[PDB]
Amino acid sequence: AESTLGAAAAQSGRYFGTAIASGKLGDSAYTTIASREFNMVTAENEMKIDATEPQRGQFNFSAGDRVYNWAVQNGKQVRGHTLAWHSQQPGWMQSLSGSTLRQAMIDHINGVMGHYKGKIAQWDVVNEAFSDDGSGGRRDSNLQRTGNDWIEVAFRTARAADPAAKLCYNDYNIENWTWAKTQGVYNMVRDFKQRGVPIDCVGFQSHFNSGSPYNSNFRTTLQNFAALGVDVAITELDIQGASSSTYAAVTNDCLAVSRCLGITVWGVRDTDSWRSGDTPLLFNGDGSKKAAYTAVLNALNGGSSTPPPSGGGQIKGVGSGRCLDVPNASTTDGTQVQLYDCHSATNQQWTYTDAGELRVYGDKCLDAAGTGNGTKVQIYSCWGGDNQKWRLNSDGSIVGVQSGLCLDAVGGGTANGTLIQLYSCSNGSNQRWTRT
Amino acid sequence: AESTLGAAAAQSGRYFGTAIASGKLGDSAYTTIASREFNMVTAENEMKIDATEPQRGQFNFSAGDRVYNWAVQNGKQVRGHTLAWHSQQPGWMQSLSGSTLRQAMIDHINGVMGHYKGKIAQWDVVNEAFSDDGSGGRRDSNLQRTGNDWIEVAFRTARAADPAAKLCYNDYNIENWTWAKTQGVYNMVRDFKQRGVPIDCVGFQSHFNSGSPYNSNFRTTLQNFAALGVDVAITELDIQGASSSTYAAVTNDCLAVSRCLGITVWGVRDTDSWRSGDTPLLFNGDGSKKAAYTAVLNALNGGSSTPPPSGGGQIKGVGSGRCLDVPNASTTDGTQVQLYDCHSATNQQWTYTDAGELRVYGDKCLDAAGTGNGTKVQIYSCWGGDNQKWRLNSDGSIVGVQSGLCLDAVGGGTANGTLIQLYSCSNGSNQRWTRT
Ligand SMILES: OC[C@@H]1O[C@@H](O[C@@H]2[C@@H](O)[C@H](O[C@@H]3CO[C@@H](O)[C@H](O)[C@H]3O)OC[C@H]2O)[C@H](O)[C@H]1O
Ligand SMILES: OC[C@@H]1O[C@@H](O[C@@H]2[C@@H](O)[C@H](O[C@@H]3CO[C@@H](O)[C@H](O)[C@H]3O)OC[C@H]2O)[C@H](O)[C@H]1O
Ligand SMILES: O[C@@H]1[C@@H](O)[C@H](O[C@@H]2CO[C@@H](O)[C@H](O)[C@H]2O)OC[C@H]1O
Ligand SMILES: O[C@@H]1[C@@H](O)[C@H](O[C@@H]2CO[C@@H](O)[C@H](O)[C@H]2O)OC[C@H]1O
Ligand SMILES: O[C@@H]1[C@@H](O)[C@H](O[C@@H]2CO[C@@H](O)[C@H](O)[C@H]2O)OC[C@H]1O
Ligand SMILES: O[C@@H]1[C@@H](O)[C@H](O[C@@H]2CO[C@@H](O)[C@H](O)[C@H]2O)OC[C@H]1O
Ligand SMILES: O[C@@H]1[C@@H](O)[C@H](O)OC[C@H]1O
Ligand SMILES: O[C@@H]1[C@@H](O)[C@H](O)OC[C@H]1O
Repeated sequence: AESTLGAAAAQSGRYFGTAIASGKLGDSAYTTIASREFNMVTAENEMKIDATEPQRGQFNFSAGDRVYNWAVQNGKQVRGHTLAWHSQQPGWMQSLSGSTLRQAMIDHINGVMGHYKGKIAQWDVVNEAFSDDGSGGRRDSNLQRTGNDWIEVAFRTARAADPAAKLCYNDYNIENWTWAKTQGVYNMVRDFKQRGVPIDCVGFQSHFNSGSPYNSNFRTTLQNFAALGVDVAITELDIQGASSSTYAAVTNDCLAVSRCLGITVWGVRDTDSWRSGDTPLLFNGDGSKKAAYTAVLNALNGGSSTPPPSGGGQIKGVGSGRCLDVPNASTTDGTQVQLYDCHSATNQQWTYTDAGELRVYGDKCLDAAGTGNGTKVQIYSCWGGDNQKWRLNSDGSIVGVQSGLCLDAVGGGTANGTLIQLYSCSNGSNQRWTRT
Repeated sequence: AESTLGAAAAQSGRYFGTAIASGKLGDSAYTTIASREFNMVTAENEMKIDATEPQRGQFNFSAGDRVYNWAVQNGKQVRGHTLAWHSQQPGWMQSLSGSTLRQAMIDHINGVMGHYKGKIAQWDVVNEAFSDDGSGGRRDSNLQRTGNDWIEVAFRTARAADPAAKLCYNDYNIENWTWAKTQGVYNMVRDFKQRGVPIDCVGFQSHFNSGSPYNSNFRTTLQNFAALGVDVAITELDIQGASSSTYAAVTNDCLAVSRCLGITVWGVRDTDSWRSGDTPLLFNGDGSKKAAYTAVLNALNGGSSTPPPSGGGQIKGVGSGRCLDVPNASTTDGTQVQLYDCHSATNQQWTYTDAGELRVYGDKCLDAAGTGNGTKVQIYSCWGGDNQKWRLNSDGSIVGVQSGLCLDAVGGGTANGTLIQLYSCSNGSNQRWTRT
C-alpha cells in the first residue's frame, strides 16, 4: 500500500526494517508498531557471536530463532547480524589468537549460517574491520592479527556455508565520502570484486549525530559502491534529534540508488533505542509517529509534486481558500489561530522546522492545548513539546504528533475569522491544506 | 550577593524559594542546589492534610519536620502548605460533610498551626476554593457544602492559632485578570478586608502552560490585589517549556509590585517536578542551570541597561572585536564556527530563542559535540539537545548548558579564521562577547 513504511518501500522493490529486541516481543505496544511498519528484521543482539556460541563448539540459537520466527511469521525477511566482529565476542574467543582464532572464526561462520542456511536474506559477515584513526587502515584486533586476509576468508567461508545469502561488509562512519575510513573500505571492496572475493553488499550503519553528521555526499558514497557491482543497504539508521529533513534525505539517497536494497532503523521507539538520549528514531516512547515518520513515508511514496515553502510560507485551507492566520498579528501566547484571506504578512508566514514545528514570527509555535477533539490550536513560545510538533501528510492534512489529530476549521467554516482546532482526521476539505 | 537567586532577590527586599521533597534530601545534587539558590522553602507534600492528620485527632509531623528542620538549618524561612483544601484529604476526612466536617476542618488548622506556632512566615490557610467552570464561583467540595462561610472561619481560626504568621489564600488560574476565577477571589478578599476577616496575603500559584499561558496583564492582577491591603506572592511557579522571556517577565511583574513578597518555583530540577514532562523549572535533571535560570537571575539583578539583539543580531568578541562567523556561509552540519570581521551577512546573524538556542539561517543551531575542553563549537540541525542550549551571563560570557563551559576563541586567537571551542570559563576577553 502506502500507509506504512514497509509497504511504501515495497512500492519501489525495497524494504524498510528495524532492529528487534527479543525481550520486547512480549510487549503489545511494541509489537503492534513493529509488525505493522516493517518488512525487514535484524536481531539487535540475539544473533551475534557471544549469543550464538557461548562456548566454542556449543551453539545456542534459542533467542535468535525467537526473533527469526517472529519475523517470518509476521511477513519480514531477516538480516543476519553478525558473524565476524571484534566486539561482543564471547570471553573464550577474546583470548584466541593466531591460526586458532582464524579457525574459530571459520567454524562460527559455518555453524550460524548452517543453522539459518537459506533463511537469511542478508548476512553482515564482517562488521567494523576498519579504524577511526584517520589513516583508512584496518582496526587493530585479534581477528586482524590472524592475517590481513581474514575478511576475505570470512566471506569465502560464508559463500560456501550458504550461497543463497547476500554477503555484506558492515561498518559505521563510512557514509561521508571524504573520510579515509570510507575510502579504505571502498578500496577493499573494489579489490575483492576484482580478485573475485564473494561479497555482494556493503552495509552502512548510518549512525548520524553532531559528532559524525549526515552529509549530502552520502548518496555519492552509495553510488560509488553501487558502481563497483555490489548492493548497498542502510543497516542501523538513527539520527540525533530525528530531523525530518535528514531522515527524508537518507531515504531519498537510497531511492536515488538502484542498488540500494532498503533501509533499517536501529529500533522501534525512542525508548527502545541504544541512544534514547538522542531520541533518534521514528516513534516516540508513547508509540506516536514523529514528524520524521511522515517525512520518511512521504519520501518512500514519492512525495508531492512541486517543492514546498522551504522555510517561510503560507498555509492555505483547501475548502476555504483562506490562509492560516494569527489574529491581528498578535504575538500573545494563547492566541488561537484563524482562517483569513491570504496576503503577504508575517502573521501568515509559517516555517516548518526539521523538528516538526510550524513557526511564526521566528520563535512562536503552532501549539495544541490538549489532545482531544475540539482542542484549540494557538501560538505559544517554542519549547519542543510534542503538542508543538506536526506531521505534514501527503494528502494535505496536518497532524499533531502528540494528539494524532488533524488541523480542522471549526464546523467546516470558510469565512474570515473561522477558528482552528484539533479533530479526528476525516479527509474533509476543512482539514486539507496546500500552498498559495 | 547577586550570584544566586535567593541573594539576588534579597537585593529588592524579596525572597526566592522552592518546594522541597523530604525524600530527595539525601540526594547531594538536589541539596547542593536547593541550599545554594533558595532562601524560602515550601513542603511539596509533607504539611498537607493527609500527611499531618492521618487519623482524626491523631497528628503526625515527622515528614513536615524533616523539611522544616532542613530549611532552618540552611537559613531558609518556611511557607506552610496547606491547611484547608478539597484535595489530598485523608480518607476519614473525605467521608465527612456538614457540621462534623466543619469542626474537623477547624480541629486540623488548630493542631497543625499549634505545632508550628511562631515558626512559619506564611501559611496557605485555604487552597483552591474557587471553581474553573469560568463562573468565578466557589468550587463544589465537601468543604464548600458545610456553608459558604467556611473560608472565613478557616482564616479566623488561623489568626487565633498563630497571630505571628501571614495568612494566605492560595489558588491557580487566578493570574490572568480577565478570568472570572481571578475576579471571584478578588471579590472575596475585598469582602474579607471590609468585614475585618483576617487575611494578609494572596498566593498566585502561577502554573503556566499552553492551557493557561502567562499574560502580561498579570502585573495588573498583582497590583489590584496589592491595593486591597494584602501582600501577594508567586507561590508555585513553573512554566511549560521554561521560556526565558516568560520567566523573566513573571520575575519583573513581581518586582514591579512593592507588595509582592517573593517568588517560589515548584521544584528544584525538572526531574523533581510534578510535571517533568513539561520541563518547567530552572534546573536540568543533571543539576545544570537552564537558559531560564540566567534570565531570572538577570531579571532579579535589574537586567541590562540596553535591549538585547531582539530578532537576530551579531555576537562580537571583546578580545578580538570580530564576530561569530559560520565559515563561507556554509549551512553544512558539522561546520565549526569562527571569528571573522563583522559584516551584514546572515552567516553572522544569531538569534537567541526562549529555549536558549543560538540559531543561524533560521533552523541551524550553535552545537557542541562533546562536553570537554577543546570540544569544537559548530552548527547542527536544531533538535533541542542541551548541547544546543546556552546561557548569556551578565559578565558577557556564553556558557553551554550541557557542558557548563564557555565559548572560547582558541589560543586566545584574534585574527580572522580563529576557531571557537568549549573551555573552562575564564574572565578572558576571548570568552567575553558584546551584544551588538
Ligand atoms: O467541546 C464542545 C464543543 O465541541 C467543539 O466545537 C465543535 C467542533 O469541534 C466541531 O467540529 C467539527 C466536527 O466534525 C468534523 O467532521 C468537522 O470537520 C469539525 O469541524 O463542530 C461543531 C463545534 O461546536 C469545542 O470543543 C466546542 O465548541
Ligand atoms: O509523582 C509523584 C510525586 O508527585 C509530586 O508531588 C505532587 C505535588 O507537587 C502537587 O502539588 C500541588 C500542585 O497543584 C497545586 O495547585 C497545589 O497547590 C500543589 O500542592 O500535589 C500532588 C503531589 O503528588 C512529587 O514531586 C512527585 O515525586
Ligand atoms: O559502536 C559504534 C560507535 O563506536 C561509533 O562512534 C562514533 C565515532 O565517531 C564519532 O564521530 C561519532 O559521533 C560516534 O558516534 O558510532 C557507531 C557505533 O556503531
Ligand atoms: O543493545 C545494544 C545494541 O543496540 C548495539 O548494537 C550495535 C551498535 O553499534 C553497531 O556498530 C553494531 O553493528 C550494532 O550491533 O550493540 C550493543 C547492545 O548492547
Ligand atoms: O489539580 C489541579 C488541576 O486540575 C489544574 O488544572 C488546570 C486547569 O486549567 C488549565 O488552564 C491549567 O493549565 C491546568 O493546569 O491545575 C492545578 C492542579 O492542582
Ligand atoms: O589546544 C590548545 C587549547 O587547549 C588552548 O586552549 C586555551 C586554554 O586556556 C584558555 O585561557 C584559552 O582561552 C584557550 O584557548 O588554546 C590553544 C590550543 O592550541
Ligand atoms: O492588506 C490587507 C491586510 O492588512 C489585512 O490583514 O488582510 C487583508 C489585506 O488585504
Ligand atoms: O565565513 C567568512 C565570510 O563571512 C567572509 O565574508 O569571507 C570569509 C569567510 O571565511
